[PDB]
Amino acid sequence: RQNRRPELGDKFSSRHGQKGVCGIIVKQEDMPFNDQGIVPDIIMNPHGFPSRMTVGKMIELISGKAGVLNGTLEYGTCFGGSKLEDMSKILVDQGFNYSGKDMLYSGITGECLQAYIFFGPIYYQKLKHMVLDKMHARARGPRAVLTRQP
Amino acid sequence: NGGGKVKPIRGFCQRLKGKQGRFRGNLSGKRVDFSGRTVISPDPNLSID
Amino acid sequence: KEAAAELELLNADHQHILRKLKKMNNKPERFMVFQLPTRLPAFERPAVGSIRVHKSGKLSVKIGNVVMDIGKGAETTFLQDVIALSIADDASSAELLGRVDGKIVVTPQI
Amino acid sequence: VEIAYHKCDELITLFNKGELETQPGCNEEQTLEAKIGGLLSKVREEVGDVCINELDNWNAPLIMATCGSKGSTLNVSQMVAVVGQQIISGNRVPDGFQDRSLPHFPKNSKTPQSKGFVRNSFFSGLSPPEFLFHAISGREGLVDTA
Amino acid sequence: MIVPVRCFSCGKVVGDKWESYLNLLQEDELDEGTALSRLGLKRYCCRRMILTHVDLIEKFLRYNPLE
Amino acid sequence: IEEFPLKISGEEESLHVFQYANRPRLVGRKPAEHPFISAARYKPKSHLWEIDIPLDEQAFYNKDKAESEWNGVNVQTLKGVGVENNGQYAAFVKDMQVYLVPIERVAQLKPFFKYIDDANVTRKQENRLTGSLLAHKVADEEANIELTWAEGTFEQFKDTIVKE
Amino acid sequence: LGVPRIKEIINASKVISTPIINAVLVNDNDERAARVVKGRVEKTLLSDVAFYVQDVYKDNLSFIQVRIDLGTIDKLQLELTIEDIAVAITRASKLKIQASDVNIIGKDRIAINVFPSENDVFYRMQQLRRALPDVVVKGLPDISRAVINIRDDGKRELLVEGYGLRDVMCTDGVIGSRTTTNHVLEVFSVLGIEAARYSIIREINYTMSNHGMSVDPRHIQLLGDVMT
Amino acid sequence: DEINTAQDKWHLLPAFLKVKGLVKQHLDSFNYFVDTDLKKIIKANQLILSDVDPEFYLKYVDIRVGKKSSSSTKDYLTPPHECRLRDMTYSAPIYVDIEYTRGRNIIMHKDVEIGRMPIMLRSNKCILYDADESKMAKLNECPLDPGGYFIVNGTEKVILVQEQLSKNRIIVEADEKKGIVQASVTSSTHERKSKTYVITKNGKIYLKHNSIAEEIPIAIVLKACGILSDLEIMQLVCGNDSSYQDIFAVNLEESSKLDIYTQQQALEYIGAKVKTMRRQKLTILQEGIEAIATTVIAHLTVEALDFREKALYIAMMTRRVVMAMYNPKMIDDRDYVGNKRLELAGQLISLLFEDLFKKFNNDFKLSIDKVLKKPNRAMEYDALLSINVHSNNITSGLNRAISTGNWSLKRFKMERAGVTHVLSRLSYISALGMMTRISSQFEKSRKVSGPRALQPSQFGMLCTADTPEGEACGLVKNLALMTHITTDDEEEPIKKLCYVLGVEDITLIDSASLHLNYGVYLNGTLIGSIRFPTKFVTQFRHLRRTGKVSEFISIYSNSHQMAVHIATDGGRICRPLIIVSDGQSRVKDIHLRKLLDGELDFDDFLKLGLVEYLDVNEENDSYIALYEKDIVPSMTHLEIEPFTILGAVAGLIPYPHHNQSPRNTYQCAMGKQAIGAIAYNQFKRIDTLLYLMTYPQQPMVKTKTIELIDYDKLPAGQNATVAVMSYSGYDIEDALVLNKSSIDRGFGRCETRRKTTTVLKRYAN
Amino acid sequence: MLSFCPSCNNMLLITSGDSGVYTLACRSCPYEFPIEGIEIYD
Ligand SMILES: [Zn+2]
Ligand SMILES: [Zn+2]
Repeated sequence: RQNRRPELGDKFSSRHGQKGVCGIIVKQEDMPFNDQGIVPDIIMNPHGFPSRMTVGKMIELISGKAGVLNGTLEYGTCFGGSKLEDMSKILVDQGFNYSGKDMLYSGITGECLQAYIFFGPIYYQKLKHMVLDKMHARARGPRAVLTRQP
Repeated sequence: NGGGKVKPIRGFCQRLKGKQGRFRGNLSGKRVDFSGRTVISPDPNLSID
Repeated sequence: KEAAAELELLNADHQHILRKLKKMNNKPERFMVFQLPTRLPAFERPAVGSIRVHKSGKLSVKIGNVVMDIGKGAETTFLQDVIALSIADDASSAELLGRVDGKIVVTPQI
Repeated sequence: VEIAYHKCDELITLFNKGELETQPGCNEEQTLEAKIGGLLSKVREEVGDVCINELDNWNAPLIMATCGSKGSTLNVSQMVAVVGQQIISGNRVPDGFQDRSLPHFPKNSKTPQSKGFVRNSFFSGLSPPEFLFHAISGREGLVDTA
Repeated sequence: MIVPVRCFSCGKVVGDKWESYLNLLQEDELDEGTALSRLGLKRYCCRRMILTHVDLIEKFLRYNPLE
Repeated sequence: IEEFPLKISGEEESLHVFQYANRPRLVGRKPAEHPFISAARYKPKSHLWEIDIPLDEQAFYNKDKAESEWNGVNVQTLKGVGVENNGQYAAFVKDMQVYLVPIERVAQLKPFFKYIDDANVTRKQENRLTGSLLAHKVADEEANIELTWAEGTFEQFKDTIVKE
Repeated sequence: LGVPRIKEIINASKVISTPIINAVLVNDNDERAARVVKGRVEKTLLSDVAFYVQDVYKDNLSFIQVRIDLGTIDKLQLELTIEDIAVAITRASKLKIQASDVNIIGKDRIAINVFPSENDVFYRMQQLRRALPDVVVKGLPDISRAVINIRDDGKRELLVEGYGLRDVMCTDGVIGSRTTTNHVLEVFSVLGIEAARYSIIREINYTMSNHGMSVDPRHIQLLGDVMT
Repeated sequence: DEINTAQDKWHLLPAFLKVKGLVKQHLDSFNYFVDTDLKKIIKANQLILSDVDPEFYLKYVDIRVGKKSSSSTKDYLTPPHECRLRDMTYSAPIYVDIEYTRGRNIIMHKDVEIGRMPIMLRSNKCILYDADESKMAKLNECPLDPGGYFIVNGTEKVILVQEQLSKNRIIVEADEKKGIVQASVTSSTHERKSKTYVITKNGKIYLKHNSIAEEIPIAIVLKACGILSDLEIMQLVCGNDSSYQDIFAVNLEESSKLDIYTQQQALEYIGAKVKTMRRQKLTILQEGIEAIATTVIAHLTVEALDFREKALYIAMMTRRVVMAMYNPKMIDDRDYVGNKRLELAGQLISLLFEDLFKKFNNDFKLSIDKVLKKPNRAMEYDALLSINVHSNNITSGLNRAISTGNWSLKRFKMERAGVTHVLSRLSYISALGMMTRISSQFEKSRKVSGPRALQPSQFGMLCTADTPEGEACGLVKNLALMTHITTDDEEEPIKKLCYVLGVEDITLIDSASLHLNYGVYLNGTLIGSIRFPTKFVTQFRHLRRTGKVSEFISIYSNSHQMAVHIATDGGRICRPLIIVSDGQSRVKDIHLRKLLDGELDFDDFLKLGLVEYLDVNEENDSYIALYEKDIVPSMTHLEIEPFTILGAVAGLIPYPHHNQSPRNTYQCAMGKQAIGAIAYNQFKRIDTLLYLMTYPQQPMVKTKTIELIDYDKLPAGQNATVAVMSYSGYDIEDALVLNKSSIDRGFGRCETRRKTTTVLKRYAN
Repeated sequence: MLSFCPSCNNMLLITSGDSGVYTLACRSCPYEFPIEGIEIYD
């Protein structure tokens, strides 16, 4: 056995069809925080949503932040699920924007981020294709008897 | 013999011939040395080239 | 629309079988042939039923346990001209009888 | 969308019990086929026009797709405004069944939403009949590549 | 497995309150959201792990050596 | 809501019934134009009844064909296999009542030619057996009977009368 | 227009799907001479000309007797009266039938008497009744169909499916100095070489500007070159 | 608390799945096998007898697995999980009972092992079967592993549900050139055999059957088929008027130019062109030379004794090709599921069995000859323990098949491979992911795009959300959540019943049919063409939904093509849903309180006449609505829930109706690669390469599909609090950016487990 | 001409006739034909 720390270069998914690999691993201090003090854990590139045109996830985020406040697993399902328009009501009284967006402070500078940002809980499952398996190198190795080429 | 009906008795003309065989996939397609294979990841800070 | 015309052809039959039926009231040699479900579903074999066309051209046909068993129309024979025969005591057979005119089935309703 | 339902509805309802003007499509019944395909395309694009134009300033399916890089105005039109005419093999979805597409439709329905059409945005959700359709077009593309 | 000993963002220690959480739910039947709140987690990423995190370790202790 | 009576029949030497491909209903006033002469046969198990009707010389007959090889001035050759299946019943309407009768074996009737058997007469000279062939060869072996033919109404009224 | 078209142009085989012939018309009309030449070459009209077919026997008489609608020749303008199509029958008959007398009494009649493994009168009779309402009457036998088209707004001129490019080039009432097509190989058999090449890099560049990108003419001219 | 008629139907799907399980396909077919088809196979061959010593016989009587008549379940067997560590093969022994001929006054019997059968986890005969959470402990094994996978040689494998083209059915294909091949390939028991038919040339059309030499004019055969009237052929296969008149008669010509009269010689044209009987048996060169073939050529579908059935069957087939020659379209593609019948492990392992058992008998004969060749004393000798020494070919041979995937069937001379797999455990989802996977096979070459795309008929009876890229030589699909693969039912009763309703036997029929009504096809075989088709239908369907012949035996009318079909075939896809009588459903909303109480459950609505199983054919004839909210009293049925359409894998995705489908396809191609908690027995089992995660968590938003696969008790993933922003500049396409001091706090940590087996073995020295 | 055999019920065909005239028989079962044939089809 060995316990792999999720090293740079490890495929993650959004369970929603986003299939990606981590980039720089930033420290803690960096990346936004806002008012509670929380630090977004995974931080994700926006561009993927429009060209892949998948808004399901981008609702799942709302449903998530709404869930963890009421303290209830909140449902969703094909042709059905929790009706979005009430999700707002659950947040707006508890202080978070009627849509998922919220302010954040860039960790680097420390001044307000000039545009709103949108975040909540999302379920990111980690995949096979751990890199420490898949990296490969050779100097001069064995050759097959027949062709005597690597 | 055997006689459990073993089809690919052909040993020769084909090893020289087709698909990924000798002549193409092996001699013109030679598998190489001093190499490496890895997953990628962006690096803006690094220059081009 | 399908059923309307379909179910109408029922009463169209009650007319059809009705006329040529009562035209058999005489005693020539003319035979109409039926089909009945097997197992003889009436009541028992103690040792039968009868027919009616109820008002507005129905069919009430009963056998046993006053079972309501009704079927009408038929498959259309036409080109086949059908003749009823008899086996007379093995050899010296073949007494021909009544030919055929009418044909109708019967089915337990549901 | 409703402006098209009665327009093409008028075309199909007068084709069955009467005749019409058949464009140079050689035989007929493809007349209303090219009609419905053109009309629904122009409607779908037109709703995207008021989707991109009257959309607010400073929002990402605009600043990105309207201008720079990922996606395009048709793409964001499929998100907010409407999706339309899942089109496989060049036209609407052919009959797998008899005189119908799916079990959920009556017989001899030439209306849209009966073949590979959707009136709902990805945002408003989908109905099963249009979902199964939208599970086709993108797939015929996938095999068409593979 | 076991409730983590801090969340994955804040760093407030959640290791403790999982016991007091579940106890506070079973005895003194009380709804989730209200429960965790007076249990002292206002920030939600601190909170998820209490709320989330099925506890497997029980279902893994059926299989122990002695039985 | 009235009643029209019906009652069963007995065995009464069975029954049977032909239908044949030859002669449909006439288009004219009386569509019937009944067959003739009978002169038939039977054999057990497989029945295969030879059925016979003579031919007219005025019919555009061509005695030459009959005088060519096979002699056709003889009767017309009809036969076919047959089957019984239950529930199939004849009936007749006697006055206000009606009498059903069982049928049993029903045969189609197919015209064919012993004439090509004559085509064989000049053609021939100068374990296992499980299936329909097991039935064909047996059908050939045991094939043999001369059946008379009769017509009339005797018990078909009265047997039905006495058995109600 | 797909990439498999490049497959066939590069591959340069004998037979090809949708082998269009582009042929510019003499002048610009949608009427008459417009349609006329289309009537001068389109497949065979015989069944469309066939009206109904007729067979009768009088004693020994064996008749294949049919009639025709002249008003159709008035619809689509063609050059025939009867004896044109009359001799045309025995012309094309070489596929099956044999040459003999044929006649009209008036207004579109044919007369075919046939005669002598017996019942030959009946057997040939059948095949005659069968394939006759097919065979070529007027047209160019390798051409399936033709369409008159509209160019821009002003010009309107036909394109024709078929392999000929020689006959239809020759065919009266179409200026031949400009006629254009696909399937390079058959260009190579009429104009040939330098023409075939200069076509292949026109058509490659054509089809591959529809699917997008741009390859420049530089490379294409080279492809069509080493192919030629 | 009145339950809302809108969603209350939700409570169905669990109760459906609760008793009758999620993965029941592989179970039932198995449990049907061991409990039944063994008692068939031996009932086929119960007597082996040599040629020698005219007094001998060996008479099988009963077959049993694990039950020697001591207790109900076998008194002792080896526990499966522990059997997985030793590289053993989970097995229950076979038991057979025999009759001998040995010496004067014997004819004795016993209870004997012929060998061992690798039964299937959580079958009937398994130790795990019906054991709750306690035996689970003591047997050291997972509660939530759905089972239905075998285990052999210590590895862990599955028979994969194998799709197969419809067998014993009509099909009509057209093409450029060609001339519209028709085909009917029929098989049962002996001799799986194809029969093609087509035009050769120009209205002149012929039977190609490789048993015959080359071809026959169909007019000849149909004559020899025992309809001799000739020109009534035209009236039969053609029609009355339409166009069809001419097109067929052209064919009918060339029969006249040759020969006629099946009474002797018209048959003789056939046997004249048949190949030889291979020496002996040729004795049947006759006019009955080919009378064998005319009932058994290909078709074992009819055969029998007189000809009229097969005759008119081949006729009605010949109709559909000339219908195609009239116009293209109006024909049958092979795409929509109703023309394809998948098949489970049940019939597979038998077919393999009766072969291995058959070779067991053929050779056990030849071993009982050696003893009885050379007389010694009066040769008696038990002639019974020799089954032990001459066995395994039944067992070890069977293990070879089930593990490797080479099935060599000598009896069909038909070989298939790649038919099983290592069940891949990377996740609890993959556990039932390999399970319930449809492997299509054959597919000729790849170049046809036809047997590829996703046909709209597939709605709800197969997962729409995955068709991954492991295609290659085949195709892979998945079932829906609610499917019940119909088994074999029966025939003769439904036949005589059909008559009871008043259909008329073909023998009585006019010999003018096509005009009158439609015709009633059992399994694609003509019977009655009854009067009043629709009333017949509603009557029959009314019977099925309550009284008799339930589940399958579907029925559907047809219009364009004139037919009504009663299909009894097994190995076929069916699905649940509710009948709406008049406007509303049959539920009546008080029935569900009467349900969730637990005194009612499922498979009770059939006997109450609420829900039944349709079929792709039937439902195509039927009319369905989505929501109870929208009904019109033109309707028949309403789906119980719309989200049954997404597969067990697909049900994961939250809010799938907001995506574009290729994303869900890639997702059903991913989630089975999500590392996870596997099963509760995780740490105790020892596997080849097994990942697993340190701190799994319930996905924050579930789906009513997840909770019913127990996916939240084995969650695979972390639940990560995640901005959406451009940061760094290390981001770009799909590339995430993680968080130190978070990843270090126990986010997304993995383990990995490998096994190294080293077998120690003694050498002949 | 493709017509029906009365009686014999097989087929019809035009045949080569004696003294010409072709008559019209039913091959392989006795029949003959009046000629003077009125034959009309479209
Ligand atoms: Zn926190
Ligand atoms: Zn005749």
